[PDB]
Parts: sequence; C-alpha cells; structure tokens
Amino acid sequence: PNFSGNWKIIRSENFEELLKVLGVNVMLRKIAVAAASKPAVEIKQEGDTFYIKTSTTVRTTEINFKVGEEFEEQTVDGRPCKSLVKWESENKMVCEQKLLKGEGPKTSWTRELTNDGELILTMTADDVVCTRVYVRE
Repeated sequence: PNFSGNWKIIRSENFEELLKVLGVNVMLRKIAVAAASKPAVEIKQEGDTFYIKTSTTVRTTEINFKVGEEFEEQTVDGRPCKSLVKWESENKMVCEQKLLKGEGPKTSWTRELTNDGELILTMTADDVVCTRVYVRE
C-alpha cells in the first residue's frame, strides 16, 4: 500500500502508438521505445507527497508532487505542462495534464498499486491508452 521502492518494468503496451499520437518522429519513436524498455524507476512516498524518478539513457524525469496540489512537469514527449494528481481510489492516483503553452492531444497518466504487489502505469494521449506494468526489484 506503499508506492515507495525501486521498480522494474515487465510489460508495456501501445507505448509506440502513444508517441505516434504525440507527433514524435518515426526514428525518435524507435529510440524512445528502446530506451523506455529498460527504465530505472525510483519512488519515494511520504503520505500524500511523492517523488518519482524515471531514468533511461536518453531521458530522465524527476517529479515531486503532493496529491491535490498542482505542479509542473512534462508530457512524455517533453512538453511543459501543469499537472494535478488526485486519488481515484485507495491505491490509484490519476493525473490530468494541461499544456502550459500551445495545443496538442489531451494527456494524462495514472499509477495504481495492485493488492498483489504490482504497479500499473497508464498513459493516455487522446484515444490511445498505454499500459506499463512494473514489479519491485
């Protein structure tokens, strides 16, 4: 019931499709998929306060947020955005993103801790739903 820990990915669906919707060019798409196939995920949870570090060779994101309070981060393709995380349920948080500048597909992400010990990351861009599953390492 604690998101804290080091996570390793075991499954990933539609990540490429997601990037395609976001306008990422064909080659970057392949580079991204490759890099994102073996990310290092570190999460530290203190009550409603979170620290999530996702590292890959070509891109590392570090976000700090408190459930319920807006913060700034970036969409998966690097566009700055305003995010707000809320609890959809006891083990699931949902984040709605708003581009700071310009227009683009509506994006969001959700992270859910399953009762049997796994972490499901869901990322969406318009109608595309990307599902990534992690287990503790």
